[PDB]
Amino acid sequence: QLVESGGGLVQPGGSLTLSCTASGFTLDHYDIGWFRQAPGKEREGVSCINNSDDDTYYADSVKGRFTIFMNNAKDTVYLQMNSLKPEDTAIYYCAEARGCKRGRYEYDFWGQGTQVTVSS
Repeated sequence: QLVESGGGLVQPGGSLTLSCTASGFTLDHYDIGWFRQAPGKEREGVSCINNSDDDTYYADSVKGRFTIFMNNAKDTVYLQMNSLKPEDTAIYYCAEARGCKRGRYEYDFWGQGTQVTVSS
């Protein structure tokens, strides 16, 4: 049971910080993935934090621009998005992604996600 926020309208080159929260409940016991679904495109994995092996994964398209992390609270998983591009325009969702396994499509999405729009 995860809840996304932090979306909005941003100019190309700009920055947003998304959040994924389970409200006091501690997420550091789970592996969490960020996903997005853009218009005309299929659902895609963006980033994943592996809390069992203390590791992080990124799609080739966002490498070096996006960072996934938690703070001390440990109840929220953040997605820092830098140098945003139009191709990043999408609804962003989080979900449990055990082991951040790269070849999986089906996840349990309980959130409404949060919309990110990148335009001039």
